[PDB]
Amino acid sequence: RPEIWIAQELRRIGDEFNAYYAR
Amino acid sequence: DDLYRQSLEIISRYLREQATGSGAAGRRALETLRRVGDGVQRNHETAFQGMLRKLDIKNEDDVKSLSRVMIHVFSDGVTNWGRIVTLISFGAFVAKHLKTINQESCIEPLAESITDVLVRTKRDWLVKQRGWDGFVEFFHVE
Ligand SMILES: [Cl-]
Ligand SMILES: [Zn+2]
Ligand SMILES: [Zn+2]
Ligand SMILES: [Zn+2]
Ligand SMILES: [Zn+2]
Ligand SMILES: [Zn+2]
Ligand SMILES: [Zn+2]
Ligand SMILES: [Zn+2]
Repeated sequence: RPEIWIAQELRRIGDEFNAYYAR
Repeated sequence: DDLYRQSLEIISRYLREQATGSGAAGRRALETLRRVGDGVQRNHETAFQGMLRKLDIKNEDDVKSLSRVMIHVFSDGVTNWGRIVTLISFGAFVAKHLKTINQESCIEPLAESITDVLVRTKRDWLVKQRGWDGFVEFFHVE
């Protein structure tokens, strides 16, 4: 669970940041 | 392994700069990484703090959990530079923490772990876009 929680948050932020720059 | 060596140089340098405070393609990549690596932490400080606490890294060599995390992040089959820079930025955040607890801590095992995941698991994805050129252009500002 901890590793999954961390991965979920990293993925959310990564995709957010990607979309920000992709725009 | 030029791509591995180049990647490790960029990531190691960024992590070291972050943790301590202190060719041209690699230089432009590192300049970009400073800018956007720092950028992605902004607003996400609380998130990074919370992740670090759950990660519970024991020492400079304790990289296995982080590697599992990074592989899991990619396990939906999506790869992009926002994800990659977030992982490196979080790596730097963790490296800064390791130095804060023990100033004799080396960032190298962490940088190697991050580079391993990126270069080994996304080798062809990186090569097809001339490696760090994809990163530099994705985050290129005019
Ligand atoms: Cl793997
Ligand atoms: Zn999952
Ligand atoms: Zn998941
Ligand atoms: Zn969250
Ligand atoms: Zn060191
Ligand atoms: Zn060392
Ligand atoms: Zn080494
Ligand atoms: Zn270019």
